[PDB]
Amino acid sequence: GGYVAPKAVWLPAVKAKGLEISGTFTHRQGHIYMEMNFTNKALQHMTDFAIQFNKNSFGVIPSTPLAIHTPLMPNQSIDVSLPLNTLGPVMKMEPLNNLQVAVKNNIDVFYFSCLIPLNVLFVEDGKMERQVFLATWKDIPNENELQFQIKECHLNADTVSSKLQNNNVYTIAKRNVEGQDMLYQSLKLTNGIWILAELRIQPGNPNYTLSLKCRAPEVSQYIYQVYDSILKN
Amino acid sequence: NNWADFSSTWP
Repeated sequence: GGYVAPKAVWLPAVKAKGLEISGTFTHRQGHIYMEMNFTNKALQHMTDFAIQFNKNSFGVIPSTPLAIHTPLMPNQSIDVSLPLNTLGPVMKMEPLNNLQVAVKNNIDVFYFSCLIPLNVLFVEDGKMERQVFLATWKDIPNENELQFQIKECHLNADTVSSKLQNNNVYTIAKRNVEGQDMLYQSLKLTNGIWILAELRIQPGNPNYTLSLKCRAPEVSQYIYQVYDSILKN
Repeated sequence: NNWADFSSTWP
């Protein structure tokens, strides 16, 4: 599969009268899940669990209600796997990948925010055709090209192209010019937006240069960030 | 900030 961040407290217990929630996001067999854990660090049982996502850039929405049809007892801890889809109300957020969430129990409604790792939103179908890559790279306005440095990374081209493909970032073509390795790479997000990349590897220096061309280039920062976490874990 | 619903009747 792709890279999955270890979960992280999203809702501290002290901010929700003992209800602690922690989570991550996954993309497995082309379906997106919010992978949660609820722990009851409160004095009494918790019931009537429910979830709502607010309006967000990628129009992310759960596919079912929260399936925890159970009383959550003190010091009890459970893993919930909430399926998601991107058919819901869209609205460009700041930061672009911030999701506002509200969880309800018998006690109250609690609000929290978390950042969707953009790689879970990369679709299985992001491998551009080479001539189409060529022409599209030529096509995107040239001020829509952005340059990034992948720091202290020591993996070779094969390993980089391998890791990256596990996350639906495709390696279209490979060019070795001047002992510097060059990888051409497309990815497609869930809202259709393409990201084309040229990644540049050179023995000697443990810093990779990442050239991203996207039609909405405000995305590209978040794409690099994801390149960085992928190639570092 | 109160964007969420959760109403006990809802049909």
